[PDB]
Amino acid sequence: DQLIASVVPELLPSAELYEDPPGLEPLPEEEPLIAKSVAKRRNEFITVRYCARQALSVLGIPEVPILKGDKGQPLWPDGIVGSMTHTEGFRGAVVGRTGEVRSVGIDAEPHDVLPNGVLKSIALPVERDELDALPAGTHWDRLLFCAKETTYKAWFPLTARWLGFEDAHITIDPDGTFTSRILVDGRANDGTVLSAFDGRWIIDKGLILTAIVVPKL
Ligand SMILES: CN(C)CCNCc1[nH]c(=S)nc(O)c1Cc1ccc(Cl)cc1
Ligand SMILES: [Mn+2]
Ligand SMILES: [Mn+2]
Repeated sequence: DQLIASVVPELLPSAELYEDPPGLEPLPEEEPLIAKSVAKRRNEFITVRYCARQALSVLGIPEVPILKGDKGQPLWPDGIVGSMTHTEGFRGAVVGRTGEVRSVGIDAEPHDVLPNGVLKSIALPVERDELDALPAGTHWDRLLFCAKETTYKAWFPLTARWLGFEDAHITIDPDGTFTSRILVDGRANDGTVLSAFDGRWIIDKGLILTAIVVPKL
């Protein structure tokens, strides 16, 4: 039933909530990150971290703040990788151990057409042709944008570098999989080279969820 659980391996616990339940709070160390934020932002931040802490508890990790790094990236405990996402109708998190996976990224979007002008900004010309050839009945433009955001989220923890929308070519398969081919230097922080990712996608509850797990070497 859960969207994230449907697109990541069993080894990576996940948790998701479709509403902001009443009474949640950030941990004291997290409060400065949203002290001057509007209610919508405070709620997505608090609810997604409740989900992340639930998934971390399944790995045996007790309650811990999840702060943000210089490029907005969540800062996980030592030996943990993870990803978080929030959109209207969805808050979710997924975590894993570094001995079991290299990286994970997820992104949730509403299953709707992209806003005017966004596809032109994010898609390579060949991607635009590819999407037009896919079967009718799915918002392929929104799925491409979702998959590209998941691509940067899986990439950043391994490279500490920017990955623009024009820096990767995503190919969507109607069967619930996609591939991301990196078009820039793929040197990773540990000296390895990243060239391509394998992704999974699902559409349910009016939402698109994309996920990439970069597997153990
Ligand atoms: C602000 N929220 C909505 C998140 C969206 N932005 C994040 C973002 N988007 C794209 S397209 N590519 C990326 O690599 C990054 C992360 C990043 C930022 C800056 C640097 Cl320098 C390095 C990595
Ligand atoms: Mn969000
Ligand atoms: Mn998104």
